[PDB]
Amino acid sequence: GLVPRGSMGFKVKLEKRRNAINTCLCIGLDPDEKDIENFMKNEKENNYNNIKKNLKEKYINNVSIKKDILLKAPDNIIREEKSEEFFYFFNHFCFYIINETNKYALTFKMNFAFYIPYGSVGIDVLKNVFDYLYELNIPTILDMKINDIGNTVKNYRKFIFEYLKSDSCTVNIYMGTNMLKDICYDEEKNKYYSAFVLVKTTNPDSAIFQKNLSLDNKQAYVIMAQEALNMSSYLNLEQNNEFIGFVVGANSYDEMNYIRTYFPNCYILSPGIGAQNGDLHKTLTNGYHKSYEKILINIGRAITKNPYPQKAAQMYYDQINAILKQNMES
Amino acid sequence: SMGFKVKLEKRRNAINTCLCIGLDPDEKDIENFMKNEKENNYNNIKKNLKEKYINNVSIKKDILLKAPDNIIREEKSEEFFYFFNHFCFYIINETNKYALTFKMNFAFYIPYGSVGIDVLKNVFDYLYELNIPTILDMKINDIGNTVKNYRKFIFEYLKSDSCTVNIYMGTNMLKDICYDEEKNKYYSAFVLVKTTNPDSAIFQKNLSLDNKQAYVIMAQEALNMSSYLNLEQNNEFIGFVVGANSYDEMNYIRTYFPNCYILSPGIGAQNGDLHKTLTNGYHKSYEKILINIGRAITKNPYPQKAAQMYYDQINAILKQNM
Ligand SMILES: *c1cc(=O)[nH]c(=O)n1[C@@H]1O[C@H](COP(=O)(O)O)[C@@H](O)[C@H]1F
Ligand SMILES: *c1cc(=O)[nH]c(=O)n1[C@@H]1O[C@H](COP(=O)(O)O)[C@@H](O)[C@H]1F
Repeated sequence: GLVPRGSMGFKVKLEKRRNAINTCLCIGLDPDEKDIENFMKNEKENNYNNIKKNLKEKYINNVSIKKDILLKAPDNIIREEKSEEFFYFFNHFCFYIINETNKYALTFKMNFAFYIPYGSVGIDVLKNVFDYLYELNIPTILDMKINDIGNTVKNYRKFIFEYLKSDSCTVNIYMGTNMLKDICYDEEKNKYYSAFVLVKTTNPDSAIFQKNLSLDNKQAYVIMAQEALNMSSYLNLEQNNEFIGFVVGANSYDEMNYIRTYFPNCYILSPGIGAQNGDLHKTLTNGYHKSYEKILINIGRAITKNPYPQKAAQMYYDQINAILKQNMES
Repeated sequence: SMGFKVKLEKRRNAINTCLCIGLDPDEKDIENFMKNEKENNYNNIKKNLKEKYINNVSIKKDILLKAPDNIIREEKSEEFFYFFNHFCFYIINETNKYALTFKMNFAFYIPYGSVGIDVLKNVFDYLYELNIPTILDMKINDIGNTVKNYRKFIFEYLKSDSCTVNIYMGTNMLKDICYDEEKNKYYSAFVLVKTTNPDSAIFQKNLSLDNKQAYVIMAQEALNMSSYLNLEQNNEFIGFVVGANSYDEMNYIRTYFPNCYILSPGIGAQNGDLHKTLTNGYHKSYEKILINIGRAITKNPYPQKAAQMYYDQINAILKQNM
């Protein structure tokens, strides 16, 4: 009755992990230039304490790109591999956050935008991060808010689900839901994949289209949620242990309440806690489901920019779990 | 330092078209080029190697400069890189004299990992050297802090002139895409208004605000944000993606926003009507109606001739409209 790592649908992988660690913390890994630069500076000041810990972890030997470089001594990188120094410290920063925080994470979400601005080098890092998370068996989300015509988006499907072997991604369906047939499904291989579509976002002006536009007294975010679930049903996702879920911001309390009320069993991904100042108690309460994996609370910068990310993660894990307990003991 | 508005106008004066050539090479296109080049003694690669501009690409130039016979024996790990990059150079070399702009869709450059991003960088370098105005089509959207990374990638790293953006999340994101307050830099973008996919009506037309369809609302907000940012005073603009199969919308947008910049994909592979699109979207400054053609050029076995006939037809249609 046992399924091996990598050989099950995302719904099953999330449920198993949720049973294991009893939380809905989603850790965001969005390293910026200052993060990387700082990591390098700190490691140089402390004889690379964290990099040396990274290098003892067994699965570093199972990443795809430039292991030859990643496994070098840090002082050899600095002295002998100058053109690889950035790749090295960027990738080791990522492994460091993962190693420090993974025991608290239901899922990691990596936002593509942070991995592209230096050109190809960050995509090598991103591939290694995904290979590493696959080896640890931690559920993954690639946050890329993708959108195009079907013929174009199948390239993103290949990158996200074949190359990175991601469990899921985020999608903006404003163009249409028909794009989902080329993202959540591969007709050639007959494989199904999971996604979170944008419903209500955290940016301060998100109401401008998501709540102002309507059809017959239903606001755009409700229509968009319904259309996404209609497409999920058509594609048979949940019967293949995948899903289409919703991104609903952690500062959008009324919309979280409406979505959980009107779509009782939907999967919700909620960014906005920490750096963006959303209210965790209100968000988790309004979006609560007794299957906690259906209300992922994403926290990025408030963990990754803390000097002690393991402790920051534990603190959020504990805060979330205390609110989960309040709801279980309602 | 020209500004995209100025780049477009000056190039329009030199080549007298509004053809925008799409460069979206897929795996089959690359494999076909490789196969064909092998069978025809690398005729096009050899032509590529004679062009001056190749000497100015940033990434792995020495690889790109090697003879194909040598690449396949002594740099085999670089074989895909080499043929992918050379396909792009071949298309650009064969068609550039007919292009007001080139538009590269990011999705085609990512699915193999980092390797395609090096190709994409070299492509922007090559176009920059040819001083051809550029668009990165990536339909970006996120919160402000996140999209700054796309501003850097697109406008600092690639040095693109412009990009496409999806503002459904909100318009304020444009402040962190089309503007860099630190450096006092301004950049141009086209925002999604009416798209070519067959179910595009579902949100763009069927949603409304006080009896105006969503696409009109979105277009107006994009121009509102352009005004706020003072783009046009800095020789830049926010414009509209309007499908070349969306005649009513193109008609309405050109009527209601008389001086707007439109990018129109959908001719060729997606069936759109060239005469109707150019007519409904027409402006005397015809750089304001970019007609994008991707696959109908790149998947044509005779791409110079395909580009030539779109150039010629656009020019006949432009004269009809005056
Ligand atoms: C995406 C959608 C949205 O509505 N908000 C939002 O922030 N995003 C992305 O989510 C995370 C937030 O991380 P943080 O904890 O550091 O604020 C980023 O990846 C952002 F791009
Ligand atoms: C983007 C928006 C849109 O409405 N339609 C559309 O096709 N796109 C992108 O535009 C071009 C079309 O190229 P084609 O000439 O090969 O059809 C592609 O880059 C597509 F992604």
